[PDB]
Amino acid sequence: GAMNSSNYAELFNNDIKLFVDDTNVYRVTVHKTFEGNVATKAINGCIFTLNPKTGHLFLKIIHTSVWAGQKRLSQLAKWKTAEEVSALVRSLPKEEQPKQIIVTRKAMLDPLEVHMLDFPNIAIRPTELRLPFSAAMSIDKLSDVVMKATEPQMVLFNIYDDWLDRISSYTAFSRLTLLLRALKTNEESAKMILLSDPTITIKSYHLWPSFTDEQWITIESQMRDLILTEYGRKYNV
Amino acid sequence: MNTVPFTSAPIEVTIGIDQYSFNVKENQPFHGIKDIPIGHVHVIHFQHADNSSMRYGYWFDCRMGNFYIQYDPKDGLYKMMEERDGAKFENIVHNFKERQMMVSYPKIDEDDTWYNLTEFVQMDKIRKIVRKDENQFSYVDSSMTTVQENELSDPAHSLNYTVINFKSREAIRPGHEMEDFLDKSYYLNTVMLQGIFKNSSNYFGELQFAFLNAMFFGNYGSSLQWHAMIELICSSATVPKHMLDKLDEILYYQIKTLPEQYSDILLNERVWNICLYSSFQKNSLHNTEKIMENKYPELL
Ligand SMILES: NNC(=O)CSc1ccccc1F
Ligand SMILES: NNC(=O)CSc1ccccc1F
Repeated sequence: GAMNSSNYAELFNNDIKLFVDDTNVYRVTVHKTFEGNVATKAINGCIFTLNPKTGHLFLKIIHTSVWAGQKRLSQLAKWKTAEEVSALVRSLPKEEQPKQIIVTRKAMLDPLEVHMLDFPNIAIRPTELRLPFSAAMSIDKLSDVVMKATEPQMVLFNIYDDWLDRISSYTAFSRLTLLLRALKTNEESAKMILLSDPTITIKSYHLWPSFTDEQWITIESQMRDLILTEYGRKYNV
Repeated sequence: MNTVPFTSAPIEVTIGIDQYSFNVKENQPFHGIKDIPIGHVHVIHFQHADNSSMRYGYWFDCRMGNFYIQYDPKDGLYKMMEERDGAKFENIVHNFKERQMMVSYPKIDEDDTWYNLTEFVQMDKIRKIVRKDENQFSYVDSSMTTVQENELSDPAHSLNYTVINFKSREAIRPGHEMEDFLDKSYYLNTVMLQGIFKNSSNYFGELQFAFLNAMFFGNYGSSLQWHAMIELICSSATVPKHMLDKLDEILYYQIKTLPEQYSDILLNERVWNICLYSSFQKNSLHNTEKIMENKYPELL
């Protein structure tokens, strides 16, 4: 059934699972036409498919050419997402295929179930969690590869960098979700927090800065403040 | 005009014959039903006074044999049987008819209701859904489950309706996933009509039979089948014009006949709102939409 606070540790057991987030698949800018009407212009998007135990992110880049001449693009985007996730599973060796796929939005359930009919033993599940994976396009290296794409492309990222050398996958996921919630709540503040000290760098093969354990505690504290801060600025508390 | 004679009525029971029903008191002078119209299937059905649990009954066609009802005190129900001795059966009915112990099938001349509800229903197809080959008539009751219900437990006592499942490999062509799920024409026209049913008459017959078992016996699996067969048509962008026109007539008479006070349990809000207001055929069911809106505007 649905994934929520009560069954949260299941994410870090040894049953292979993937989160699929489709938020950033179909991305548009809305603008005025010469005639004064409104039109959309698509920009490149991405499917965010994440193994929460290992940090493995399969970032399938959705190039704007896939929308050409198509109608009802918001609906098509869900089916394209399901087609690509199905293709990914089929590409994996049997022992690497997931036992469950958790979709972050319920409208993905029927498209994915239909595309996965050949895999009746893979459970397709929703979640009650409000996960901040939309903010993945605020990670600079991910945003850059999506926008530079000239064709459909799968790019591979470890979203936890080397954190699992020192922390558990529960703690890594909690750090990731805190960072992404902060980036989603106040991108500028969040990025200022992460990059304010020029001596902590981002390794070429990493997404996030090379903080010591002590520095991560401070960072995480600052991200929690921010999410409280903006929560007062928003609600006037 | 044919006759379903009764050896007796030892327990108090409400008897239905098609869309009609009457009460028979314990040991009251009852010997059966006469003047039954030839040319249609019929259903004779029963609800005991002391246990409204279990409505049950028999589908039959008097052209296929001489049928009678006798109460079995061991199994506790009214059973249909076939008398092979034509001479004895005709002779016994005549004596009961002379004693005015048989009630008259009470059909109004103007009234095509039963025809309209059974237009495509044939005994031969009923007997393939309800398997008991040694009898020419078919027993159904409120509790009998369907083959699809048994895939999600006694096979010999099941309703073998055609399984329809919108999220199945049968329904979805590889590489046409979105297309086939959002527009079920392939599944309706190629898989079901051309492939399984062979023609729309057999499809409508099963749809009508499912409705009648839902209405007369409160059979939940039959209600599921009826709605699935409606939804499969309404969710197809490409349906022959004659099938849509016939479906509108079929459903009109089903909604007209449905007892008002059973609508809450026999009508699925989602299917009907989807079929009449969202689906490809939302504008193709004028008669059905008008009777639904005037009789069950709450459901919508
Ligand atoms: N840079 N990554 C690898 O060379 C392989 S490990 C891996 C595999 C699948 C998705 C993400 C991953 F990081
Ligand atoms: N063992 N069964 C019979 O002796 C009854 S056969 C029958 C024939 C015609 C009219 C009504 C009937 F009940």
